[PDB]
Amino acid sequence: HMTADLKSLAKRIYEAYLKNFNMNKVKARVILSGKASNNPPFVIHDMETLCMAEKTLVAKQNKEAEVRIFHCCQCTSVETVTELTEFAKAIPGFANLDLNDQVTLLKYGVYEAIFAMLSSVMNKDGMLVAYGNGFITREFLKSLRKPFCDIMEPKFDFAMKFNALELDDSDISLFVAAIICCGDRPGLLNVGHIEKMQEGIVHVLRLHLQSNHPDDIFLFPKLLQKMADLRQLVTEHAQLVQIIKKTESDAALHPLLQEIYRDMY
Amino acid sequence: RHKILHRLLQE
Ligand SMILES: CC(C)(Oc1ccc(CCNC(=O)c2ccc(Cl)cc2)cc1)C(=O)O
Repeated sequence: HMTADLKSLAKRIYEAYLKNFNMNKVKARVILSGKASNNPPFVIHDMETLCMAEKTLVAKQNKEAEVRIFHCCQCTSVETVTELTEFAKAIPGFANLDLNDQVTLLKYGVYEAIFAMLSSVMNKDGMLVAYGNGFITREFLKSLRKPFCDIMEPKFDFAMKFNALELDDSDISLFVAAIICCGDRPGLLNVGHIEKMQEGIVHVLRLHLQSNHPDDIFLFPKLLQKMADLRQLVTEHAQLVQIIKKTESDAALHPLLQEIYRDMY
Repeated sequence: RHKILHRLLQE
């Protein structure tokens, strides 16, 4: 099937994934299904239930509801970028890179990786929030005003098709590593070497998908398509973030998030 | 230009 140094590359990536993302698909699916517990997550389905939830998040304000949700999103984004950064540094070859190429890979990778992993925490009707303690409804997110209602629905559309692939966490960690180790991000210095590094990951991903989903024989090309869709998804999402920076005088981006969007698409 | 991201990659 596949050799040792490829098997070693796979488990390094899976273990780094298990270590760096508190929420993962196995844990999310159990909450969502959901056996293992009869105490479901608090459901945030309208303005009133939202305020109930916020009465808990006291220390962590008087802004419009849309903007407060926009703030909860930023907090979740910041720490996922943070975890993603730890995860990247653990991919063999990544830390060896120019450091600059590392910033560039992360800059263009993180949001494709975020929306890939976000699927895990979404079903057709809503998504887990607050580390699995909440569940905010899709319809409620659509019910917000523009352009805030226009942020999640595309992510849901992607997630429903992506979740149809039935990936588990071992697939997803390889997929996320391939997203980040992407040889054609703009401004990369050592395109030749990064490309070598990604073809190793992509190779481990292909053989792993053969072994883990034998009947779904075009799963890998499907995943390749998903990577192109993620790029489009992120470009459009970047466009919406720009429209908000210069149209909503009350939704400042976290500094780290300004770093990533600055000079992107 | 990416000072926080640099920071994160060092620690
Ligand atoms: C925050 C922003 C503007 O857009 C994004 C929106 C959502 C997500 C996914 C992570 N967000 C969550 O898990 C999340 C947490 C709480 C609430 Cl009320 C909604 C969503 C990531 C990014 C971004 O680009 O960072």
